[PDB]
Amino acid sequence: MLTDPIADMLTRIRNATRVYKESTDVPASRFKEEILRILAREGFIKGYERVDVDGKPYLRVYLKYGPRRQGPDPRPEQVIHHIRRISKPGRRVYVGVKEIPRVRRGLGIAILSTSKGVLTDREARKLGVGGELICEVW
Amino acid sequence: RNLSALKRHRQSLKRRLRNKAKKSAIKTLSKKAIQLAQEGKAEEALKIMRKAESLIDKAAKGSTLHKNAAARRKSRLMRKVRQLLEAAGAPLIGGGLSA
Amino acid sequence: MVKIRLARFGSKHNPHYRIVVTDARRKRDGKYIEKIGYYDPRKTTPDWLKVDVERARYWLSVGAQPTDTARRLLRQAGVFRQE
Amino acid sequence: PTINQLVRKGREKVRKKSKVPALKGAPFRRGVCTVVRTVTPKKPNSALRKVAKVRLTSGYEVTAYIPGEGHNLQEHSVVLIRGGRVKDLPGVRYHIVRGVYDAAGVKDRKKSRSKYGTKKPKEA
Amino acid sequence: GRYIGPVCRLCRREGVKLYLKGERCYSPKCAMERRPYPPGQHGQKRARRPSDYAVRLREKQKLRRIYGISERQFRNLFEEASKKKGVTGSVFLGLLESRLDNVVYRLGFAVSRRQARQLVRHGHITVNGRRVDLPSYRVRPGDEIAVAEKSRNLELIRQNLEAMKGRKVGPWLSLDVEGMKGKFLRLPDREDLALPVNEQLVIEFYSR
Amino acid sequence: PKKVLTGVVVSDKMQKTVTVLVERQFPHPLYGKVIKRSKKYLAHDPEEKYKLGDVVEIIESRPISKRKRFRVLRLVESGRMDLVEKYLIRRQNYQSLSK
RNA sequence: GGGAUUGAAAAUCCC
RNA sequence: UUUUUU
RNA sequence: UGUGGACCCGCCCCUUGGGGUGUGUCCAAAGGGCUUUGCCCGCUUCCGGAUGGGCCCGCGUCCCAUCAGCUAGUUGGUGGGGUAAUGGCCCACCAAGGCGACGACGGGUAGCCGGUCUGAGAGGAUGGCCGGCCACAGGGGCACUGAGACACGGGCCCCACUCCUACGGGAGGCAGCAGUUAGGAAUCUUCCGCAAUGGGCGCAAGCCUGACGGAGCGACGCCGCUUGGAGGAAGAAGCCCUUCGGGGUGUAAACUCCUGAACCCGGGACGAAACCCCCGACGAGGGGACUGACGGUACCGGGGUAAUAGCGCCGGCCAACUCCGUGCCAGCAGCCGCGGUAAUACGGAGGGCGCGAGCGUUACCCGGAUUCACUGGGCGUAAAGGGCGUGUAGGCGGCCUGGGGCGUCCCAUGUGAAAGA
Ligand SMILES: [Mg+2]
Ligand SMILES: [Mg+2]
Ligand SMILES: [Mg+2]
Ligand SMILES: [Mg+2]
Ligand SMILES: [Mg+2]
Ligand SMILES: [Mg+2]
Ligand SMILES: [Mg+2]
Ligand SMILES: [Mg+2]
Ligand SMILES: [Mg+2]
Ligand SMILES: [Mg+2]
Ligand SMILES: [Mg+2]
Ligand SMILES: [Mg+2]
Ligand SMILES: [Mg+2]
Ligand SMILES: [Mg+2]
Ligand SMILES: [Mg+2]
Ligand SMILES: [Mg+2]
Ligand SMILES: [Mg+2]
Ligand SMILES: [Mg+2]
Ligand SMILES: [Mg+2]
Ligand SMILES: [Mg+2]
Ligand SMILES: [Mg+2]
Ligand SMILES: [Mg+2]
Ligand SMILES: [Mg+2]
Ligand SMILES: [Mg+2]
Ligand SMILES: [Mg+2]
Ligand SMILES: [Mg+2]
Ligand SMILES: [Mg+2]
Ligand SMILES: [Mg+2]
Ligand SMILES: [Mg+2]
Ligand SMILES: [Mg+2]
Ligand SMILES: [Mg+2]
Ligand SMILES: [Mg+2]
Ligand SMILES: [Mg+2]
Ligand SMILES: [Mg+2]
Ligand SMILES: [Mg+2]
Ligand SMILES: [Mg+2]
Ligand SMILES: [Mg+2]
Ligand SMILES: [Mg+2]
Ligand SMILES: [Mg+2]
Ligand SMILES: [Mg+2]
Ligand SMILES: [Mg+2]
Ligand SMILES: [Mg+2]
Ligand SMILES: [Mg+2]
Ligand SMILES: [Mg+2]
Ligand SMILES: [Mg+2]
Ligand SMILES: [Mg+2]
Ligand SMILES: [Mg+2]
Ligand SMILES: [Mg+2]
Ligand SMILES: [Mg+2]
Ligand SMILES: [Mg+2]
Ligand SMILES: [Mg+2]
Ligand SMILES: [Mg+2]
Ligand SMILES: [Mg+2]
Ligand SMILES: [Mg+2]
Ligand SMILES: [Mg+2]
Ligand SMILES: [Mg+2]
Ligand SMILES: [Mg+2]
Ligand SMILES: [Mg+2]
Ligand SMILES: [Mg+2]
Ligand SMILES: [Mg+2]
Ligand SMILES: [Mg+2]
Ligand SMILES: [Mg+2]
Ligand SMILES: [Mg+2]
Ligand SMILES: [Mg+2]
Ligand SMILES: [Mg+2]
Ligand SMILES: [Mg+2]
Ligand SMILES: [Mg+2]
Ligand SMILES: [Mg+2]
Ligand SMILES: [Mg+2]
Ligand SMILES: [Mg+2]
Ligand SMILES: [Mg+2]
Ligand SMILES: [Mg+2]
Ligand SMILES: [Mg+2]
Ligand SMILES: [Mg+2]
Ligand SMILES: [Mg+2]
Ligand SMILES: [Mg+2]
Ligand SMILES: [Mg+2]
Ligand SMILES: [Mg+2]
Ligand SMILES: [Mg+2]
Ligand SMILES: [Mg+2]
Ligand SMILES: [Mg+2]
Ligand SMILES: [Mg+2]
Ligand SMILES: [Mg+2]
Ligand SMILES: [Mg+2]
Ligand SMILES: [Mg+2]
Ligand SMILES: [Zn+2]
Repeated sequence: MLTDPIADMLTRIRNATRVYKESTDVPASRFKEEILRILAREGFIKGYERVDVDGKPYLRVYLKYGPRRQGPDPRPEQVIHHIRRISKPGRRVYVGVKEIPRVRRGLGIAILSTSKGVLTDREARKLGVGGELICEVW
Repeated sequence: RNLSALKRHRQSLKRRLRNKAKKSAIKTLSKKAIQLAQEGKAEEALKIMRKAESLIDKAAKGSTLHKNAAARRKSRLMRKVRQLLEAAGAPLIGGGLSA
Repeated sequence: MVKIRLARFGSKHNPHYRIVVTDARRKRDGKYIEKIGYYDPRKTTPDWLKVDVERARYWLSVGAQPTDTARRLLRQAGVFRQE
Repeated sequence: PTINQLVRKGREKVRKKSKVPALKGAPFRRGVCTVVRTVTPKKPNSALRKVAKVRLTSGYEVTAYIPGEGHNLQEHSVVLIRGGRVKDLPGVRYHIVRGVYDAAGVKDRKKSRSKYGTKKPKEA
Repeated sequence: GRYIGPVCRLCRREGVKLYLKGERCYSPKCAMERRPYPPGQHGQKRARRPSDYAVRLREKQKLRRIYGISERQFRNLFEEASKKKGVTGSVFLGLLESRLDNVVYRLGFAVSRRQARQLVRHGHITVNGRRVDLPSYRVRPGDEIAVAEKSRNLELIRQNLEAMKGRKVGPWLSLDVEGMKGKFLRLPDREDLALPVNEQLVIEFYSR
Repeated sequence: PKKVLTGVVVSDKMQKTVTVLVERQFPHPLYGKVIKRSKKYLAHDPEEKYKLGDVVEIIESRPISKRKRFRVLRLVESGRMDLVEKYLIRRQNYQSLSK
């Protein structure tokens, strides 16, 4: 069985971008969907859309990358330089609203899951709530 | 040497004999009362019970039983003589107890 | 018996007292019920005595007993003035 | 180790062993001498190093090093132990305080006088 | 007891003129004139490229010796600046500048730091009407630093103030020259100090 | 507030008394995962009402005996013996791991 | 305890 | 055979 | 005598033994003083308050698993004893229970905390002084008196020790303040005082208080402060080096002028205002009087002398270099290493660096150490994958929906003593 679907999705994306794949499919789950909504909304991916692979529902994540570069290693700079699962099973991480970090001195995001929905660290701070620290993206 | 706080000890042994005496009466009367409650004499048992009670509260007056200890002994005594009087009841005097 | 007295909080040769409600049986610099004032005897500052009268009057309605000096300083701050 | 593992077992603090059983963990310890010897050093060097077997107030008989150019330390003389190993002599884990009870300071010692326990002289 | 001994030797060991001697650090006798190399037998030898530690050491000494202070008060003042709100670098300088002896020197009452220290020590200095004999007394802004009228008739004070006529004073200071008054208007800024010292190097000497 | 816990009765074999097993969830103070600890209380059952496998509330109470400071508030869930089976099995493993 | 010997020392040889 | 590769 | 309270029983309301009520029974006390017809200090019963406390519970609280099984009042019950009070706290009888790998039982170690130290923090270390709690009073047991003790300067008994002893028998108990001795690397005065604050008794006057306030000793810590400031030679003597030209110590000394630590003289405290007296009613309020250890000390004013410097270091880490002596010697040494004829490492000197009434050393704690890795490590060859499986406990858990709201998150609130920060 898949042990942690979210780490699996984070990683599907990580690997996918490391070889500069146009898209990548991840098994559909509402919570995953709500994550991809934050990635999209924050400009980390081009977007996502629901799809059916051999009858089973998935999410096509369309990733984005920077400009093709100069002399050797023309490979573009990454948009998602770093994706890390934080609160995994068997070691859970919940933060109060004053425990919510500042990711990359501002330039990254910390996806929280709050009782008021899946927020970024900014969204969840200005909403005045904390919750489970899902992952760093930056 | 020779603190006259020793006076205190001299008084201790005085009060020890006061306390010790009244208690000994209490017990010796209490048993007496119960002995007649078990033996079905109602009037005598109640007559003695009233003297027990009086001696109890009188010992509460001073430093022997001062607290609800006296009330403890009263409670247990009245319960025991009523219940022991339940064998062929006939509460003749009916003084100490309530209707 | 609960008492109103002073507790010395200055340093050597520099006393500062804390008018204080405590059980008579505790140490003088020990744990008290309530701090209800301070006393500076060398009068080093403009305000060297503060009381909060209406609290002292509480502790007197329930029978705290002030020291002769505590009562001196309380009276001075007008705890007993009834006009 | 998994989090479950660290929960179940947990880390193990590294107990540090003393390098000097001058007992009571004391800063110094007085003892009487047993012998006053001269030992040959480890491989890279060679000399005659004056050491001493000491019976200690802690209940220990240990070797101590006698610093300085020359000493008066004798068989029965009492001395204070400082601690600190002599590298190039195995077994010697403690030094000897010069300028203590029966151990004279170094005569004519003009440079490092705190160590070696010698007074301050006069200049005419 | 502060450093007491030959001073124009530290002028040399730092490599910069140290005006602790007061006058004669101006007349071409300072020994920084025609002797800029450090003291000792090996002074005229070619010096080796100093270690990174050596640099921050000589900078801290260069400042310390300038104000004429023990290491103890020096470091306690520094840690005070490290705790206080604001730039540690300039806060420290404002604090050293706030020493009563340093103010006295700075007000032109004394030829030198050391002389200012003795003048304070002997109670010749007034602060807001009161005698103060501590060279370490922290001057606050708005404090009037005067000369005790007892000593106003002394020839050393009239001697120095005589040369202070028309001499200009630091933008955070002001003085009346006849009545021998003076006032600490505000704390000096970095730009208010010409100190040939890099503060960052000193801060970086205490990170270790 | 009198403390009140909810647990599962794992012992019937006393008179007027039942053993209640109360789990408890809390994050580890250093390693932070949620750990599950559990404690057994001897709860007072005056009517011999509650049976094995019952899930009962238990209330801080005036001491009944040594080791009895709680009384059985009420019944939450009747007779789920799977809990009792986990406790019994765990007890049973201890017969190994000795010699 | 000195010479030969070795950068020196051991070993070896000489009074 | 022992130290010192200079 | 019965305001009232206590006990049995009944009824009501509450809900664990909380409040009311009825009948019955039981229970109170002390006087003293004067300005002696009225008032002050007391006394009795009851309710309430305030303060101090008992007992109970949840949670947290070091190491060893080379300690794995423990338990006979042991676990529960009924009744009883006891206590202020629940309770195997004890007792009788009944049931056969209770605890343990979530570490029972045993062993080692140890007062706990507020805090303190360190650290970027997380953490580690620690609990001296000060504050709070506990425990103990030569070792062990015990009760008495009392609101309160199972009582440091109270009692009884057993044990060990010191002293008296008419040999029959007695007296003791500084872990109270000083002081002695022992041990130890090491820890103070057989000091002043009731003036302050605080406590006990007293209507008060007042008495006691080694609590306390002060002094004494010890650089043990912290902090402030002095051993001079300004002028003074392209540069004395001595010392050191040298290419023998000179270089250094160095404006440093001399010497010129200025100030004036010590010390002398005089003045000289705050801490002290109540208790008390008088007016007013012994109230509010007003008024008035006595009251010092520190101490003639602090402080002020006058006069006034140039007037202790030390210790470590100079091979790298690490800031500071040359000469001579010594030749695997004498010795240095935190680690790496120096010395076997030119040693910046040994020893001295000149010089220099670092601190400065201190400076070094040893011990111990944290740091660097991401070197027990929660933050924040690893296991092919460096230390580390169990020889393999099956599987118990435990850990962990795919997609949708709904209830709950245990974890999780938010708001309010009580708490988080004072000190410290
Ligand atoms: Mg008496
Ligand atoms: Mg009899
Ligand atoms: Mg009693
Ligand atoms: Mg108390
Ligand atoms: Mg008023
Ligand atoms: Mg182990
Ligand atoms: Mg001798
Ligand atoms: Mg700062
Ligand atoms: Mg300004
Ligand atoms: Mg730092
Ligand atoms: Mg049952
Ligand atoms: Mg029971
Ligand atoms: Mg078993
Ligand atoms: Mg040859
Ligand atoms: Mg060799
Ligand atoms: Mg009545
Ligand atoms: Mg009645
Ligand atoms: Mg009567
Ligand atoms: Mg009478
Ligand atoms: Mg209470
Ligand atoms: Mg019972
Ligand atoms: Mg009692
Ligand atoms: Mg029994
Ligand atoms: Mg458990
Ligand atoms: Mg112990
Ligand atoms: Mg800190
Ligand atoms: Mg760290
Ligand atoms: Mg501890
Ligand atoms: Mg601890
Ligand atoms: Mg102590
Ligand atoms: Mg004992
Ligand atoms: Mg005892
Ligand atoms: Mg009493
Ligand atoms: Mg006793
Ligand atoms: Mg006791
Ligand atoms: Mg005693
Ligand atoms: Mg005899
Ligand atoms: Mg001794
Ligand atoms: Mg003392
Ligand atoms: Mg005297
Ligand atoms: Mg007194
Ligand atoms: Mg008094
Ligand atoms: Mg009285
Ligand atoms: Mg007396
Ligand atoms: Mg004292
Ligand atoms: Mg000394
Ligand atoms: Mg001079
Ligand atoms: Mg003169
Ligand atoms: Mg006074
Ligand atoms: Mg006065
Ligand atoms: Mg009158
Ligand atoms: Mg008055
Ligand atoms: Mg008086
Ligand atoms: Mg006097
Ligand atoms: Mg004077
Ligand atoms: Mg003069
Ligand atoms: Mg001189
Ligand atoms: Mg250093
Ligand atoms: Mg160097
Ligand atoms: Mg040396
Ligand atoms: Mg030679
Ligand atoms: Mg040579
Ligand atoms: Mg050589
Ligand atoms: Mg040398
Ligand atoms: Mg060296
Ligand atoms: Mg040397
Ligand atoms: Mg020298
Ligand atoms: Mg100092
Ligand atoms: Mg020291
Ligand atoms: Mg270490
Ligand atoms: Mg660490
Ligand atoms: Mg290691
Ligand atoms: Mg290690
Ligand atoms: Mg890890
Ligand atoms: Mg590693
Ligand atoms: Mg190998
Ligand atoms: Mg290997
Ligand atoms: Mg294998
Ligand atoms: Mg293997
Ligand atoms: Mg799930
Ligand atoms: Mg589950
Ligand atoms: Mg739901
Ligand atoms: Mg909830
Ligand atoms: Mg709160
Ligand atoms: Mg606080
Ligand atoms: Zn100069």
